[PDB]
Amino acid sequence: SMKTLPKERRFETFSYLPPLSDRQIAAQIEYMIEQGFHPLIEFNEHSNPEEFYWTMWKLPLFACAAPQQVLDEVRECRSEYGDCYIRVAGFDNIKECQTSSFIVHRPGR
Amino acid sequence: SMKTLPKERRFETFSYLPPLSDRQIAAQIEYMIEQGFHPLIEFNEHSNPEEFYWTMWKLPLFACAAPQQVLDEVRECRSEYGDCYIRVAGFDNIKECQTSSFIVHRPGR
Amino acid sequence: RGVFFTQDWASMPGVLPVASGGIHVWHMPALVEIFGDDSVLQFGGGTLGHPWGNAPGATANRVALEACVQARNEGRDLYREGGDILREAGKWSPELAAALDLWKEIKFEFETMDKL
Amino acid sequence: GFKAIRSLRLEDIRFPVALVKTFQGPPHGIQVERDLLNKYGRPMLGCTIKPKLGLSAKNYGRAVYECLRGGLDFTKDDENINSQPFQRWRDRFLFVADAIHKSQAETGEIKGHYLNV
Amino acid sequence: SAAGYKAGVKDYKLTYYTPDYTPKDTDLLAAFRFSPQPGVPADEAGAAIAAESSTGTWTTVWTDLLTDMDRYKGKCYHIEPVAGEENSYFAFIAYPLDLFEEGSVTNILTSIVGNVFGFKAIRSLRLEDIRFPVALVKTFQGPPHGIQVERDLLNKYGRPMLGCTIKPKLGLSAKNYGRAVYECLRGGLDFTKDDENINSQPFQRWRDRFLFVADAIHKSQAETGEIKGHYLNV
Amino acid sequence: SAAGYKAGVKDYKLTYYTPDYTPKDTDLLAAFRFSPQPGVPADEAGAAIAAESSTGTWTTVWTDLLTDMDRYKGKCYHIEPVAGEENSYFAFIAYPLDLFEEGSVTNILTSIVGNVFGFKAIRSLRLEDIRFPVALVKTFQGPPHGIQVERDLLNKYGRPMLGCTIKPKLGLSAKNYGRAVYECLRGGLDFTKDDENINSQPFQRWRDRFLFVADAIHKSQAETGEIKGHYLNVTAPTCEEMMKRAEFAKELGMPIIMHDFLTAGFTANTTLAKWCRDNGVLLHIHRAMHAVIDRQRNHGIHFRVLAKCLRLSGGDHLHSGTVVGKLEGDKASTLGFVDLMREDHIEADRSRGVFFTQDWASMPGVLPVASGGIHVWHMPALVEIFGDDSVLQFGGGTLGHPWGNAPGATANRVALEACVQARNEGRDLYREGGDILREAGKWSPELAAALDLWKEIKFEFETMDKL
Amino acid sequence: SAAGYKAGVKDYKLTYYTPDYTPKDTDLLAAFRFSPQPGVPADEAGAAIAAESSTGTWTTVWTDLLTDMDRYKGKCYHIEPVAGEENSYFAFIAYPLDLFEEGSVTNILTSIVGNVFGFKAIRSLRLEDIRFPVALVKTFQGPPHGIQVERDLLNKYGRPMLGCTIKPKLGLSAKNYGRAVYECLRGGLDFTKDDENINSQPFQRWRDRFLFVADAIHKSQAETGEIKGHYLNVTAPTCEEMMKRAEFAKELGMPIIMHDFLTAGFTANTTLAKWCRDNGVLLHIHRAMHAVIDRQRNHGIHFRVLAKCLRLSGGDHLHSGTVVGKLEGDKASTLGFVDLMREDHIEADRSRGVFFTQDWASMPGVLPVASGGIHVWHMPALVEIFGDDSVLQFGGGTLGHPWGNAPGATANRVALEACVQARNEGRDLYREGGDILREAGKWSPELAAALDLWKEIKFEFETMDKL
Ligand SMILES: O=C(O)[C@@](O)(COP(=O)(O)O)[C@H](O)[C@H](O)COP(=O)(O)O
Ligand SMILES: O=C(O)[C@@](O)(COP(=O)(O)O)[C@H](O)[C@H](O)COP(=O)(O)O
Ligand SMILES: O=C(O)[C@@](O)(COP(=O)(O)O)[C@H](O)[C@H](O)COP(=O)(O)O
Ligand SMILES: [Mg+2]
Ligand SMILES: [Mg+2]
Ligand SMILES: [Mg+2]
Ligand SMILES: [Mg+2]
Repeated sequence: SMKTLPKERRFETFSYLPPLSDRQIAAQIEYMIEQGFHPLIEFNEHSNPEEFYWTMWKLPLFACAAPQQVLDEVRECRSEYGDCYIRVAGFDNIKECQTSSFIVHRPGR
Repeated sequence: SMKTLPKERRFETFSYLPPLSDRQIAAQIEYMIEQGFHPLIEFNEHSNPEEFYWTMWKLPLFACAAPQQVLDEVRECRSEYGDCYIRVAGFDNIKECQTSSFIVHRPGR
Repeated sequence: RGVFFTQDWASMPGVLPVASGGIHVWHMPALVEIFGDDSVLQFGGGTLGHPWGNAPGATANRVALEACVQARNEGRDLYREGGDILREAGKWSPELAAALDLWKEIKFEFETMDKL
Repeated sequence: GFKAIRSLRLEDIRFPVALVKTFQGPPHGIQVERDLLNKYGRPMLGCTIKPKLGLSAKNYGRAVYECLRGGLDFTKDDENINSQPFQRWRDRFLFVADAIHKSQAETGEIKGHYLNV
Repeated sequence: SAAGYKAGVKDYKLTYYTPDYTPKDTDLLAAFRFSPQPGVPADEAGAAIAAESSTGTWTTVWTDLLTDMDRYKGKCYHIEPVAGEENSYFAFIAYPLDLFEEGSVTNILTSIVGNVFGFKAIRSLRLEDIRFPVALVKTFQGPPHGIQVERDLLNKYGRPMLGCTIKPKLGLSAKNYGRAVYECLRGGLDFTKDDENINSQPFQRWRDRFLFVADAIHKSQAETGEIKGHYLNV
Repeated sequence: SAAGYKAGVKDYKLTYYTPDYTPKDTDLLAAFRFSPQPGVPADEAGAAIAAESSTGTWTTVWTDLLTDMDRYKGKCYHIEPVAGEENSYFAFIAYPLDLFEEGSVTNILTSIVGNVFGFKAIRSLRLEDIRFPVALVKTFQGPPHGIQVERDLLNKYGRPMLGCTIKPKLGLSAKNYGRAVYECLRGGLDFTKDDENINSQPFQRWRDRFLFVADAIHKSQAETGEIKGHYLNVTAPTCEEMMKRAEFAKELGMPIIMHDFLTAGFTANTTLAKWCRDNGVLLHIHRAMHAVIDRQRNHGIHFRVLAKCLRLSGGDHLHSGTVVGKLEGDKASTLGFVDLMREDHIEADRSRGVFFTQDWASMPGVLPVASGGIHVWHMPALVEIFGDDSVLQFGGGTLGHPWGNAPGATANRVALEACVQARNEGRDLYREGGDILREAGKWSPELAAALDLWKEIKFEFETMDKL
Repeated sequence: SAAGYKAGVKDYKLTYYTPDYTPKDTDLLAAFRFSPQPGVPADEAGAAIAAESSTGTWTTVWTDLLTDMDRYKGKCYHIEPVAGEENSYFAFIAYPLDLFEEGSVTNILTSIVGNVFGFKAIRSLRLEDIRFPVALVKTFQGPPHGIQVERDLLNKYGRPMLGCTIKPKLGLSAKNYGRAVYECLRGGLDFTKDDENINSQPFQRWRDRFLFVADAIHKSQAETGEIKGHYLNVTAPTCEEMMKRAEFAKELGMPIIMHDFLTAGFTANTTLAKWCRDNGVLLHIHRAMHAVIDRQRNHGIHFRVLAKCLRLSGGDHLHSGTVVGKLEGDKASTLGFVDLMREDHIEADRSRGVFFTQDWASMPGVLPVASGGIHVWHMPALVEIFGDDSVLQFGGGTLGHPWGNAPGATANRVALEACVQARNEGRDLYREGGDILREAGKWSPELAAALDLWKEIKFEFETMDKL
């Protein structure tokens, strides 16, 4: 039968799923908090896989207890940087590695 | 007497002949079938000679008996990828080499 | 679990476990359950044996994986709900649906020689 | 192989920390690898190219490109793909590198292929 | 032709069990002794061994049709029950010359014994013999010297040569090692040797042993008028 | 046992003529055509050839008895008179595998053709064929890439490739060389090449040519959108110079170089073929000097032996002759050794000069290159004879076009594609070739100009190298 | 000026036949013997040879006009019929100095003999002689040492040197090889040698032979008080292997190695000759394969050209033939090219086959080596023909002695010294040779045994390679 797979740029974890509802985003942030990871919001004007560094939004939310606190910063970041990709990351400081990472905003087309 | 030869990009085999009529295309596909080669349709947004790989349209027509079957897929590929170059190739699996290869569609200007 | 001695590694880096061999999409929730995030899951025949070829075969596996990771993170039980999570994703991914259909019946269940 | 023993199986070794420290260990290890590849938040996905043996270098890279463009992080040589009459190693390395570049450019994700040395 | 791609799992024996195959002189042949799991027929088990040590995997892949599988596939061409033993068989499998890297024992073993010993459907597997085709044998150097060149180099003819491993296995200093060596060699042995696990260790570093052992060889050879050697473990 | 040493001269045929010997599959077989001196019997002459190309000399030596002569000696196992010719015979001789250094064409030739051609007792000697055993073939690398890998590297499928030797042979500066190259390549040729005797000379030093030619390749490839190449000649006085030149070609990212394997030699060639494999550079082989050796059928070595030796030593292309051009090539013979250099298994066929069945154990084939005195009117015959897996080269047939190089190139490229299209459509190239060319000439002015220029030009002479 | 481009085929003789040309002293001159096809005039055939070995091709190309063709073209300046022979001519062709890469025999041959031998319009072609201009000769190293430096290194003065090829050709182990060598050298021979096809093989790997042979040389030199040598064959599949083998010989302190210059090739040979100079190792050159090329007088290259090329590429010894032994050698011809390889200035002399006067500008001479099917009865003739500056080699003529190697060696050494003494005393070697040998046989039992054994053995056949 068979379709030829289309070409579409992707953005790593969760980018092959339907776009996450804001409730699906909150669920992922809940998982972070429960797991003890520290939320970090970063933004970049480009999504080039070869690059290591995005720009940090403020500082990591080191004692984030509320998903809402994270979501509020994501909103703040967007109003300031709507022309940028914005990604939410969780950081494990014991293993010292990034544990979660997904794009929550893509720029205007 | 003599004319200065113009500069025009070419596209390998048959690209120095007048553009092939759909009957000339079918004749080449008949040659493939008769020769036992397997037809393969590929497309690319660019025609850069240094690149090895184009994108495969579906899978090779491994037991293609009809030229029409090939031509139908070429039509299908065009409706989906009219902005791409489209090339028909024949594959010899015993020598494991591509035996035929010619552009059947060039993108809108 | 067969660990006779306590082993310390004095901060020598870990090695990524790679799960490979005779696995397909239906195995995904079990694999994610067993190995967790720090693993590589490999599908040779389970990609190139997709009815539509390699790229759709790859998308089938990538979608199945991300669906399982999302579900796990949401608190869904991968063991009890794995089939459902896969069916769900199959609803909107034709290439995953094609793979689920193809390998629905395929299991490898034999007596383990290397018992503890 | 001692005559006086019917069968022998080594089950475990405790390596002392003082000996463990005389080794390099993994060139990179898990966390450095995720950082190099920008791969976080889930298992990575790979794929061995098939048939095990028999494909030319160009057909090998073809299969690789199509796999990687579809969403897999890695493809790999089969363990017994080294350098053989049907496919010499340096040709495979060449064609596979091309496949990695094309698929990475299309997907915007880091791609790799374990080239068997 | 390329016979149509039908995706899905087939029995290995449909492709890889070839009881009518007659091995070529360029084929690498392998004899395996195996016991299949209950419910797995011997010919399917033999075919699975042939498949997964050559070209095959667990499900049908379209890429087969890009090449000539008949030319490349391993071929289980004979199975026979082991006389007097329940559920034990010999499978004889032929592998084309093309499958192997020239001059590489590493590659040969990677195919023949790489993955098949851990197959769930097989209880136990033992490789008994391999016929190396002459065309493959010629891609190898083989012994650096071999028997006749060695006798000629050492002037040792007419009887077995005599050696001796120094003991204790581990624990002796370099100087005490050479001492034991000198005394052994002066007494009539042709060779002494490092124990297999004597490499380089805190009690005896390798370069010191090499130094002291060379001295022992010279002294004993000078005294006896016969060529002496000591296998220095590298 | 060691059967007693009796000093003195014996007949060779007592030891070396073995008409009851059946060759092993590991034996190297050779077919010689010889005429004995008056008074020398054919079997003694055949035995002398076997003796002095393997283990023997003119008198009995005691040292034979230290080893196993039966295991090592060459064995003349068959002699047959050449039908219709007085005092001419074929001797077939078997040589044990043990006699030869692995991977060395130099050593093989040193035994088979080292001393026996000058033997007083023989008037003339010509080596016709060698069967290389598969066990020996596997000790060689062979082509760095070979036909299918080359097509894949160059993205060239579906027809013969086209080349062109720059002219004049010698005399052009480096800049004028690159100029001629650019204009040829931009016009539709896949390759240009150094003349075989273009190495490094006062009028044009090699490193300058490499520099200017690389520029020409980049410009023409950019304009045409097709992969271009130029066989840069690395043939040099010494191994060191050869390698220095090969190295710079790689540094420039050049896809292909050339080497004169006979005038440089097999030892240098085998070095170069290994380097090409390790460095991914294609190797075009020029057969300069071969006709000194292979032209006359009474004495020398037939080209088909040299072709086999080159496939073993290593080369991606090898000139095969044209049959129809300015240099000699027997058609039946040519079809024979084209099969020997391309295919994996070639059955014995004396009508095409193939004395022995030859297997290659999956050693890659070599592209035949048809070059020398050919022009557009030859195209249908060339495509007919050689098929798609060949390179057809037009030096004078491009640069001698009335309008210059680029139109000359287009004339050849159009003529080729017209013939390939026609063939694929089922048209008979032999019967319809002229018409196919006239047709294409109707819409290609530059092809029409070429057809006009060379309409009368044929090369039809008696072939010396008859089967 | 650039005289207008007119495309199309012209006769070669319009450009390349220049009967009024007087060669410059910097010109490379070549003498070809040719037979044109019926209907091809001699001057057109001669012009075609000049054209296609220098600057020309089959049709007119515009690129000629970018350069100065008069400066670069080969010039057939003289043609003469071969007296007494139908349809056979000599063409003399001058090539400008500019056409050739300095220090490259490979390049010179690529032009002169690259393509022209296969030309359809020519039935047969044979290169007879080349005059190498002094300005070109000076771009070559030549012999690593040459005759006088070699005698000085080896302390060998006052007579021919004596050698011996070990037999059987192939089949002996390394240890048995050194055994045969020791026994030969201890008996009075200066040298032994590997057979040309002894390289590295299953029955005897090269490094083992080098080891055991070095031991044999030391033992025999210690016993005799004379410098001994053995030509260790470094002929190899690749340049790298060749050098690896040369290197170990140097490491062992071996004074001399050998190389098959034709089967290995000039590029590898020139590399080896330079290395030998830098490392003080003497280089013996074996001419394996030469008779494939040089035997027949209607087609090929005469040996005297190959000898000249070898002196340029580099070699301290070169086999010259025996005239009287088992392999062919015309006496008049041989005396000619022995002069060409030894002397500094050789006058043209057609009666000895020397077409051109050759100067060598003090490039060292090469020792001629007479080898093949010779024994003690040949000694007075060999000393007569070659004189003191030669190496005479007896393989079967030493190892085939009834009592073995050491007495075989003494037989040859006594026979030689008896002949040199007699010659120096004024005795005529031709008329009195048998007597001189009988005399010495009276007090040398081992010479007497040899004289008896080979009394009847002669090699007398018709010479194919007549002048
Ligand atoms: O050759 C094979 O069978 C595989 O390529 C899997 O192919 P499929 O993905 O087509 O099954 C893997 O290497 C095995 O997984 C090795 O076993 P393990 O990982 O247990 O060492
Ligand atoms: O020097 C030459 O004559 C050529 O450049 C041809 O030039 P044209 O294309 O101008 O004739 C070729 O090298 C010959 O074809 C060699 O012969 P072969 O291929 O038989 O070895
Ligand atoms: O293989 C041989 O026949 C020889 O060893 C001679 O052995 P004998 O001394 O036993 O005859 C010599 O190499 C030839 O003389 C070569 O010929 P040339 O010197 O004419 O190149
Ligand atoms: Mg595997
Ligand atoms: Mg031990
Ligand atoms: Mg040429
Ligand atoms: Mg010899």
